[PDB]
Amino acid sequence: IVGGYTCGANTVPYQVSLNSGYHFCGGSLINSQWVVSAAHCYKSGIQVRLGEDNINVVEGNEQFISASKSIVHPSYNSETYNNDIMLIKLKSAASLNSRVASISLPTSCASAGTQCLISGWGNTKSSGTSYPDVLKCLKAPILSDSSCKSASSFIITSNMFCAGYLEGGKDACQGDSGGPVVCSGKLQGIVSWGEGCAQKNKPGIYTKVCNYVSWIKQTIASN
Ligand SMILES: [Ca+2]
Repeated sequence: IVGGYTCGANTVPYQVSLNSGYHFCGGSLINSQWVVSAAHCYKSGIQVRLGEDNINVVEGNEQFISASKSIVHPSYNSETYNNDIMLIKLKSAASLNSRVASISLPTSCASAGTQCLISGWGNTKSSGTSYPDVLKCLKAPILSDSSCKSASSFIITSNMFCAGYLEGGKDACQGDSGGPVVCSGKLQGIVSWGEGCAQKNKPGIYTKVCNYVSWIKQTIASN
C-alpha cells in the first residue's frame, strides 16, 4: 500500500497473510474455514496466518493454519488475469474472535464512486522498495470503467474494476495481491494487478467479487 496509513492492530480482522516461509500475498477470511484470495497468488505450501499485525513478531493474537485444499477459479487465465480468484480451505476451523473475523460476501455489486478500504503488507513506495511489517490501509473510490480504461489504456474485463486516484500517490502495490477491497461492509474486490504503483493514470485493478458469489457459495457448500 502506497500513500496509505497504519491500520492499527487487528482493526482489519478479516485480513490474512499467506505465508510460504515469508509473506507473499493477502487474503480474506470469509468463514471459519475458508479464505479467498487471487488466483495469481497460487502456490503449494501455503500457511494461512490470521490475527496478524506485525508479520515479523508474534504478538499474541495469531492463528497459523495450513491450507488443506486450494481451488483456483476454473476459468482463471494467467495471461489476462481474467477470473483472478482462488479459494483456500483451512486444515482446521479458525477460532473466530474479535481479532479473527470473517467478512461478508456481497449480495449485489458496488458502483463507481463508492469508497472502499484496501489493506495489505505490500510495498509502500511508488519508486523503489520498502516493505512494512504492520498492516497498511487505504481508502479509495471505485472508478467508472470508461474513465479508468480511457486514462490507463489498461485491458480489463467485466470481472475487474478500477479503484484509486488518477492523479497518483495512493494505490495498492506488490505484496498486496490477493488481499481485500471492502466497500459498505462487503468484500467487493481482491487485489489483482496494475502497472507500477501509485502512478498518474494507472489505478489499481481489482477482481470483481460480486461476479463470483454463486461459484464461491456452491464451491464451499460442496467441499
Ligand atoms: Ca505477528
